[PDB]
Amino acid sequence: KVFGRCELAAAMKRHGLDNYRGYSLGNWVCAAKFESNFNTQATNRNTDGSTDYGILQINSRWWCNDGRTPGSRNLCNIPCSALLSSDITASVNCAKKIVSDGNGMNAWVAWRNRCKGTDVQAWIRGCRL
Repeated sequence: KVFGRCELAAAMKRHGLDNYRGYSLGNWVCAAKFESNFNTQATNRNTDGSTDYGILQINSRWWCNDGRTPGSRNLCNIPCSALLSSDITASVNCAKKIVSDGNGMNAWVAWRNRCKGTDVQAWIRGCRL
């Protein structure tokens, strides 16, 4: 599924992302936008052979198994293809651990590059949250 901006905001709010680790809803929704343009089935391959899955583009070297990324941990106990679901629950819960890792939202490069230091709050305007 391709989410709307406020649809995803709301479905991220209800999953405990809003203000999680100090990061307002705006951020998360900004990141997804640039990570996957809100597309839940979005995949991208990396140069190191790993593959980013999901609305939040969770990388398989650490967080999920897709069984062709050799020497990878699976720190979210899930098949990577569970990150393509129209039910972002798995993506949420695994992001929540990624964002506790300690580098913060800096993990998602798109966010660090394109959302960090901006009016992230604009990404939740007009949305009945």
